[PDB]
Amino acid sequence: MQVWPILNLKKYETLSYLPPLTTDQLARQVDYLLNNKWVPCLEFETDHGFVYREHHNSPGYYDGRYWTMWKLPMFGCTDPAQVLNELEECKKEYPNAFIRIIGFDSNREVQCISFIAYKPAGY
Amino acid sequence: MQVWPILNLKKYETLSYLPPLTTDQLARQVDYLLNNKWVPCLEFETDHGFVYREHHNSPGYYDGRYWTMWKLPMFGCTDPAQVLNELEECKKEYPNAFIRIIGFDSNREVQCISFIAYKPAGY
Amino acid sequence: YKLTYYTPEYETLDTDILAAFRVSPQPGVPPEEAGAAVAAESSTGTWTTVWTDGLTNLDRYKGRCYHIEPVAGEENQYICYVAYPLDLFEEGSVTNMFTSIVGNVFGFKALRALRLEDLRIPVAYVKTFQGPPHGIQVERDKLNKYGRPLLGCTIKPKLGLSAKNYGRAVYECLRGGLDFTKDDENVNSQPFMRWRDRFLFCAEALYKAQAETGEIKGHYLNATAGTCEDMMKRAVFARELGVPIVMHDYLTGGFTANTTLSHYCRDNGLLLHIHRAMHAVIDRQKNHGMHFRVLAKALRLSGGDHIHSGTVVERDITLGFVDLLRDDYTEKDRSRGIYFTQSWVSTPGVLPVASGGIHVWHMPALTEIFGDDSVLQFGGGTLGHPWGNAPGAVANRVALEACVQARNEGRDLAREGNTIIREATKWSPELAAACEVWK
Amino acid sequence: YKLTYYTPEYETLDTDILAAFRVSPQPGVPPEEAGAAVAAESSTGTWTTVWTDGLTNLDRYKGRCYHIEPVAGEENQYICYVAYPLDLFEEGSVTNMFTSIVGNVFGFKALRALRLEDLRIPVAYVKTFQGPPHGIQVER
Amino acid sequence: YKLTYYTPEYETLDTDILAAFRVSPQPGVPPEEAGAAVAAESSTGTWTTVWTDGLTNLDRYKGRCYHIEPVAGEENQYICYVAYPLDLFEEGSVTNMFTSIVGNVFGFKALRALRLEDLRIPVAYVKTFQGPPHGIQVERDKLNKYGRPLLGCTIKPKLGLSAKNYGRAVYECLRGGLDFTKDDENVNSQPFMRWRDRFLFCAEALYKAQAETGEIKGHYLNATAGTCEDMMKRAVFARELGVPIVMHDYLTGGFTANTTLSHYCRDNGLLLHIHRAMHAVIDRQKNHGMHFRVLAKALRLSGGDHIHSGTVVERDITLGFVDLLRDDYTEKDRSRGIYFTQSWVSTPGVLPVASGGIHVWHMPALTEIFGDDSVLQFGGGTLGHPWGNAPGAVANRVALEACVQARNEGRDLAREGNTIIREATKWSPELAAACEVWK
Amino acid sequence: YKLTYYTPEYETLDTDILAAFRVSPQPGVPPEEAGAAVAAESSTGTWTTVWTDGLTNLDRYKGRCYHIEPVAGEENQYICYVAYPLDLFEEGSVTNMFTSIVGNVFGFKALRALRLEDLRIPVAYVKTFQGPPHGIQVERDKLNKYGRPLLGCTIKPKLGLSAKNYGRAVYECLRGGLDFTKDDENVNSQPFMRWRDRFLFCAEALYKAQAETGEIKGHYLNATAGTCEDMMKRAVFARELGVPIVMHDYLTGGFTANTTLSHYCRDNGLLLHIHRAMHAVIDRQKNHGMHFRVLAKALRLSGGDHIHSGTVVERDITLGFVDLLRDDYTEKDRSRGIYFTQSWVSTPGVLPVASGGIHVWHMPALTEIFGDDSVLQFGGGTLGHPWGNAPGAVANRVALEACVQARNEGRDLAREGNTIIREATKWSPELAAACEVWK
Ligand SMILES: [Mg+2]
Ligand SMILES: [Mg+2]
Ligand SMILES: [Mg+2]
Repeated sequence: MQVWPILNLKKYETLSYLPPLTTDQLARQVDYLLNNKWVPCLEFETDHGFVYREHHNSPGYYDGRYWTMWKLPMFGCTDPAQVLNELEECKKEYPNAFIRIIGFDSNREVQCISFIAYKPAGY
Repeated sequence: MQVWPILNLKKYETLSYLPPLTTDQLARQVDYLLNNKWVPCLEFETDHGFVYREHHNSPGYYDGRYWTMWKLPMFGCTDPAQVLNELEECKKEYPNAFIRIIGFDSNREVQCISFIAYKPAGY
Repeated sequence: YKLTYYTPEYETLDTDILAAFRVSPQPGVPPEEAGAAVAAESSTGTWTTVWTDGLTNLDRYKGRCYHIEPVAGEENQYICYVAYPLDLFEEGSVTNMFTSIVGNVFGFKALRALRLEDLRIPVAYVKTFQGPPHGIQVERDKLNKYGRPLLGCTIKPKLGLSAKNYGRAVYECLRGGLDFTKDDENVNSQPFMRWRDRFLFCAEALYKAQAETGEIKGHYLNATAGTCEDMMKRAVFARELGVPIVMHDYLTGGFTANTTLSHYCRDNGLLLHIHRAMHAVIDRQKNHGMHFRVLAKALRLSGGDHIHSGTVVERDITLGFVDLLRDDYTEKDRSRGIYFTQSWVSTPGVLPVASGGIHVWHMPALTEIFGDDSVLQFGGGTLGHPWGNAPGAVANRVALEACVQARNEGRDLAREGNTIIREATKWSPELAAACEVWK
Repeated sequence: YKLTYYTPEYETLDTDILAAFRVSPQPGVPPEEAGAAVAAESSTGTWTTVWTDGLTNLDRYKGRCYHIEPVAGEENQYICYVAYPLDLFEEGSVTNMFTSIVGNVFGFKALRALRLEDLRIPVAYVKTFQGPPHGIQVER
Repeated sequence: YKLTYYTPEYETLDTDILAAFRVSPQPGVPPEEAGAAVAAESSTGTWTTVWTDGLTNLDRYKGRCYHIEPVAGEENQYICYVAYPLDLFEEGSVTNMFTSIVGNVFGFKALRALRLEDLRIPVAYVKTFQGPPHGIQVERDKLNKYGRPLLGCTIKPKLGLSAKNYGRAVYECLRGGLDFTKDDENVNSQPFMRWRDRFLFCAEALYKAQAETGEIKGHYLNATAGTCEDMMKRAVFARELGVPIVMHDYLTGGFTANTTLSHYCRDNGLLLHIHRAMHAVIDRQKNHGMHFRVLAKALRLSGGDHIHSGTVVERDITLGFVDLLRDDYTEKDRSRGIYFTQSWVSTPGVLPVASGGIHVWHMPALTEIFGDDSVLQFGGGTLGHPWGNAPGAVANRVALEACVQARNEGRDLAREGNTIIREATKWSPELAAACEVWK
Repeated sequence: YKLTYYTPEYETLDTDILAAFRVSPQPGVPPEEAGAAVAAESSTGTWTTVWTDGLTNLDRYKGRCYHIEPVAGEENQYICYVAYPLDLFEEGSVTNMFTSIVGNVFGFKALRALRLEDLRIPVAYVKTFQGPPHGIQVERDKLNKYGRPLLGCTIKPKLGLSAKNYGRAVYECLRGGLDFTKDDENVNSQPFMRWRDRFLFCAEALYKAQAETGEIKGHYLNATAGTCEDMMKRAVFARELGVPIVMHDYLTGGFTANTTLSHYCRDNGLLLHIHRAMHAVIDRQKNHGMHFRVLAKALRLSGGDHIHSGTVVERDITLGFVDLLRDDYTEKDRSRGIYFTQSWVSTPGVLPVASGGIHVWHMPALTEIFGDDSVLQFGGGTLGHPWGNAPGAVANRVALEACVQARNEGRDLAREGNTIIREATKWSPELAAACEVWK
């Protein structure tokens, strides 16, 4: 019988309970978005990358949901290598940031994807 | 005339004003639970082990009351050595945690016991 | 009746409320008369002539059986299509919609049994309702959860635990990776656990789990009560606590109270989880009652963000009404029990909730059948894990994510589901532990 | 279930809510099991064991099929009598009374059909309701 | 009367309110007539015949003396048992229950004295009341305090200190280890200390002590006032401060006001401490009045979480009504003054509060007699310690915990109490200091 | 104590609240110590020394036994006079006045028994209360009734009649000449007669009787309830009906609720009738409790227009407290049980209500003993008349008026009462009929 840890076990939603994704698994998740005609985009956060409540407390309001856009959504992107290249670029400029890949479905007109692609120092 | 200290004098409810319990006193408290047919269970807290108010302020609401369950209540436990063995186990995995023994009276259907069994570094 | 109410030449208007009834007449009653009886009995139609009928134009208010078709493989059973003019209904009142259509006919002597199978709600009438307080896309944005089904855990036993012990179970469940915990439909306010104490302890537990994991959590706080006043007091305290979601048993509480709660949820930002307790009293038998798809459309109008919708694991019938709850437009499809094409003119969709005796091994099937937009509820599937709630929650969250990853990679969940689960047990001791207790 | 929920020796309490259900089981389901299913399914009764049950005394909250009698002239149909403890219900809430008793059972797979025929509402529960705003004599 | 009201053949109904009266008739009045007088005088019974009696069926509304038994060792005194039909009472109104039973009889000429000893409240009537806002188990869960009696300290002097000085005393008491501080029953709002200033300074003091010790603390803020409005204003400010507990003198404020406060406490999560000021005016003499157990049942119905119940250190009479306040079911037991078996059908129990001239040396006796579910209140027993309030609080908290540990280890508190205290003085300078001033 | 609390040299201040206690000490306790105990125990006085006492000046807050006198013909019983400083009390709160003085002492071990006989309420404290909503003179002006006692009739049976039948009895009583009808103290809201139905039918009946006779009529509508909210709802409906008077059981409802109702009555023009149900539980025994005159002063402060005060027919004790309820100033008079001179500084007087087993033959005695300013209540004395309520009412109204005329003419009611009644029977068939059933 093992006890689920309490310390330093913050999660980042979808796919964050699986072992970290390799470059190849990353590449396949990004191909899923492309094959569905969803637009990839990267987001990064240098401060705390989890939800909290600082500015308001009413139902449905949380701080920490929005992170900051790395450049712009990659419209007309056809190759996952383009996305992973930006991930590399973002990681170099922000080795200290949490970086996730998100996607937009301009047809349903909503963000439809969000998974952690890189976490810094022992997170 | 002696002045009751102000610094680092946090308490943990029942039995926390007595000198720390030896293994033998621990064993007798646990036998009291068994002899009453109450189910022993361990709880531990790595962060702050005292009551505070972060998320709400209305009457009767406090944060820090719930700690986290070490495994499951020990139903059908007949020997205190079983409990103290888990205490040892918990202490090894969480040498930095506050660990208390609690008990449940499934007949009154309520938690009925709660006493500090281990406190870390100079607490 | 035959003459006035059976109108096979009738062209339905886009403003008409259309109904498909499964009619089983008494022997000796031909279909056309029965269909004419169903239409008259659910609209004008009086046993004797009255002088006041000459004061109006009753043709403009009558129900019209415009079509009849035999039911295959059944003896003496037909599907009769009835059209009701828009003017018969009170704007925004599901209560009146049901009273007008279903309030009187079912007791007709000439009928041996009667079942309402579907309703085509015209867009002009759809626009008079608020619909879901939030709906699928808004809920995902608020909770910041994308690309996978949501996970819930129903707390058991339903009765017996004290408020604090109940809250302890809530914390252990949420910290393990599930998104929501839930109050059983029976849990309102009772001697051993009054509602306010429950709300309060559940609030402490969910905030503790949210702070621990970094993920937004919620607990469906049951606001179902004996009066509108009591129900509103419970929802108001939820708002006060700043929590995300409340719950209502829409059939036992009723449509008038549900609509009130739905409007309050919209105005205060609360998500609304709907439980369908008592539905089987009405929708079970094929010969008499109302099919669940009709009750599902009603809920989408009155309002709710989640709606319990069974478990599949008649697949097709279920998938049919899942589309009716989620999509903006669903075309007529008899193979799926969809009798009418239905448009929603942008009314938000409702998240279907699968529940009932499910565990890790159903995960690939549930994901494949429902897709991302669903909530998978696990009671014993979590609270029955050998290592406790947190590990039970982790096993479920891991199995789900393994399935989503695999699907996204192009694997066939239908054919490889068991393998995807087995593969994850090699690295998840929690899942490995669950798999041993289950398949 | 059979073991925990079919209790023919049970003496109902004056505070118990009693229900008479007309049960039509699926072929192959004996009456005692069906009655036990009806009682479990409308009260505690979980498809799998849960550790939290040991936190309370579930015997005090369970529905109990205490009696079963065949229906005359019907094939495979019985009247099962179930007793529900007073503590399961919210005072003055017909909404909760119906949810607790009728909210879940009717969909049980083992049952082919199910009809609630009557309920004995105990006087202790009757006193929690207002009842008619006026009633017969006051109206006259 | 004799004929209509003395009914020895009567079988009481489970819905009947039963009363046991200690009757001392005037010489020359036989018991059966007196019992018949007590029943008539507290129900129908008119000095002259009235035509309106024929409009109803008075047998259905009359009180019935169904049994009479001599009192042992007393001259001319009997216990008469009277049954009152359920229909005589207003649902949820202790005020009406007392008016109906005790509002008229006590002045009857034929009686020399009269004392109500006990009442059997039927479960059907018990269900019409809210009962305690929270009760024992919920209070322990809220305060997160288990396995030992709670400790309080009454602030003195009751009058004379300014609000701030009063708050200073509150902080010094709480920081030492006591769970609660308390406003004297006389402390409402007076020239030298207005209620709001007191509430505010007490709030600062209790939060300071809670932050220092890490343990939840409370102060019984007295909300007793001259009008319902004033009383509600005080409770509302307590809610605003976010504190855990308010207090009410239920006998001097009265039952109507107490019930109002009890309902408000339930709806706002406030614990409610009840002080029984003025009780001795009513319950003291054995021959006339109402025994405290009757006033204790009334409070459990109207509502309160704590109730002052004496100090023992007639043990047995007291333990008898302690069971009536705490348990769900108490069997008839004359040796303990329990005249009727009483069921509560899950109405929460009330925590008995022992108070009055107690100090450290009574600790083993109080723990043994009351057990864990009690609140031990120490005024001079803390404020009289030579080193001040904090050390006075520590001495009490240590003595209590030493007793709980010893008991749990299987030691006999009855026989070893003094030794358990002496043993703790060897390691607690604070307790050693108290012991020197007391025994 | 002896030293600090027995102060025979003390000169009371005009602002002091003075109390006269009938003290029965335990054998072995001298009077001076007992008096000192009574004063300490009802004020400061702690079993052990506390450091906080040095923070104030406790001499300014202590009760002082300033005088002790033996009780004649009693063994070991004294009257101890205690003075309490004005600063101990909350302005306008009878609830606090009673808590401070009577909340603790009665249980003192050293005392065998204790009875509060009287209180001197200082004018400075009297000015903090509203007093009667209207009082004697204003009530007579409103009702336009002068120069004779008012007449009431209590409706019986108290329980059993339906609301309409109850109203029928009300109409028959009022139309006969009585000024008021009344709800029994037990009549609040019960299964066979809910309060609102009663209020409504009583309203129809009283307006019918008023229109028939041309005289203003009223019915004491009982507003006593379980909570302040319920009590206020009943008073509000009375206001809505436009009726003149409501009723309250001030002891069972309590002082906080009574004061609230009294203030509402003042602000809405409603007369307030007070029933003293349960008083005998407290005031009956000479040795322990509170004498009725103390409860009567309390009611005059909290507020009430009528107050039940017995029936006489200890005359002198009664007449003593009648003066205390009616007059502006009453001088000390031991022969009448008046221990202190009492001033009211223009607080309106309260109309005493005589009740209980009275009939026509007591009329000359009641008029003579109470005078014009009283309300004579006749239950069976009206409803028991052989020809019915109206004739029963006429017989009472005629007997009363015959007595008033005779008195005004200078006849001695004490000596000629029976003759004045006999003389009226020669011309009143209704009175002749009553006289035959009674004397
Ligand atoms: Mg459920
Ligand atoms: Mg006190
Ligand atoms: Mg009366």
